Amino acid sequence: SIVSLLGIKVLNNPAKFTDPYEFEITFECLESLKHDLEWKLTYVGSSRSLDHDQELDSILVGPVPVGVNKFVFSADPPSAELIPASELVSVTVILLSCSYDGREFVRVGYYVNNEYDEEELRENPPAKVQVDHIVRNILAEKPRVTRFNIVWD
Amino acid sequence: EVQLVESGGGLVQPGGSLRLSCAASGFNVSYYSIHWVRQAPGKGLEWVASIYPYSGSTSYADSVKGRFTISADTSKNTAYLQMNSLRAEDTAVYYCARGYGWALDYWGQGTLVTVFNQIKGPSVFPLAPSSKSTSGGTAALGCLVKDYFPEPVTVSWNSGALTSGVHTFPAVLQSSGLYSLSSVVTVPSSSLGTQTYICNVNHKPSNTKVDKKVEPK
Amino acid sequence: QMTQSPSSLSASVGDRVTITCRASQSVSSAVAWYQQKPGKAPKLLIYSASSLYSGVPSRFSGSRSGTDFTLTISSLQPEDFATYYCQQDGWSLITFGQGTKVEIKRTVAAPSVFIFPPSDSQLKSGTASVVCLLNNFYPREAKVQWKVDNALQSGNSQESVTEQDSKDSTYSLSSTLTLSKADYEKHKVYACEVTHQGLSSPVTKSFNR
Repeated sequence: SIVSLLGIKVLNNPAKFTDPYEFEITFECLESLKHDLEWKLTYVGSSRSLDHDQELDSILVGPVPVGVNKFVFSADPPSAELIPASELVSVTVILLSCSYDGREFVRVGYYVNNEYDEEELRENPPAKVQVDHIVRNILAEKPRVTRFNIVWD
Repeated sequence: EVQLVESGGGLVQPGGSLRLSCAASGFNVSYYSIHWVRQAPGKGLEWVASIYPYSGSTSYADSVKGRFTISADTSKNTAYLQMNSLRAEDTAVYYCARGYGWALDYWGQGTLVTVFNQIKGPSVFPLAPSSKSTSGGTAALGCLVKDYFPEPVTVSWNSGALTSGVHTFPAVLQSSGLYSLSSVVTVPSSSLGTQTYICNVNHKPSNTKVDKKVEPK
Repeated sequence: QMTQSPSSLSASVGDRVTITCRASQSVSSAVAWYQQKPGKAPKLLIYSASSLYSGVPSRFSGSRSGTDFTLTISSLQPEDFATYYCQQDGWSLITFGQGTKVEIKRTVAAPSVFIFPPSDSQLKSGTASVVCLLNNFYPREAKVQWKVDNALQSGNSQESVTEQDSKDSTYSLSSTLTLSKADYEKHKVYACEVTHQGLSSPVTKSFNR
């Protein structure tokens, strides 16, 4: 496996629901590679009988510098217009993945909790959800990482 | 090439301690989550503890919190379970397993943790041959292996030469807290009194070794 | 919490079976399925509710519907008879289901019944073990009743059952009756009565003294 994840730091946590995600990603590339890396963030909500996902954002890195690389991936937040109110204030998941030439080789999953920023709203939640008061707390120190064996070059 | 190898299991008394080791091969423990999961004899899987990559953050089952500590040494590529203040409930095979996302992909073979108060070797009594009916046919015979602690015991027949028709039952815990089991075998009734039947019982924790000849009564 | 049902099921090669676990949360990423056979470590089948692990045959599938997570085996093969466990990896805790043993059906097979009196040697220990053996029968369900001078016994017996035989798919069962030496010597007739689907009528095995 030519590219490996050496560290992931969530820079802004907790944050407002509407704040972009800021991931400081450190990875190593052992050999020169022909193609691009794609980093992608996906939202997964489970409030329905089946899952409903939101692809949030993605960026390409290419060509891949050989050595140790550090950069910040700033990913757009979820669209609350697509999320039922009960799921806005529940535990959800985000998946941070990297693919090489379209082939996913690492996935970092996080639990995310969403709660109001004031005790009185937490215990007396308003009829209409107030997204401006929702704070998201990523469980960033317990990442659930999956690796996949891929063809490289 | 991926492997996890557990070690450090052994016999320990309540209030005692043990340190289990999980030697990782084929991958670096610092980049994967590592988990301890235990299984009591004949019972289900019970998660014990988890440690997560990049930060070494940890999670614990309620019934071991404050008692067990999970850690990993990146330089040695080994994870550990420090087990303090052990109790009878803790007797189990302890597996180490590698995280695969929210799941567990590679599991070791396990190491056995046996909590004991007092070691006791078995008594062995014959189960005298009994014919199925008044006609020839089949007879059953056996050995009763009684009042021992802890598990396990090994039972063979005729030093391993007799295996067909043998049933060595899972041990049951008596109200005394001591185990008991029967080992039985079905044999030709025409062989009784001419073929010798000897049950060989080994209880390693008490270094008990018993060979019992089972004859027609 | 992860409530797994059924605790066991009996099925034939070629049967489609489903096993369900009911979770306390509906997050799909959190749920996995494992297979385990006697004397072996667990094996990963399904992760993130519905993703098949590399190398697992296509007859295994997983799905989520709300808080119900289901493992389906589209057609059971001989190597699939095993115990299955679901797992939920939650915010704070991992929980396993209690397990489902998938056992293989065969033709009904009557037990061979034997009774064993205690040894004179054991009686010196102050106790008497009377053992009843039910050998090589199917299905597992069986009723054992002890009678001592035709008095039905209750609360003084313990049973043990073998794992299903890998070759003939039968079970064997022991029932052990325990009396004090003094109580044993007070009675003459010891009888074990067995009721099982394979027997046209109950069978009693007994001895005197």
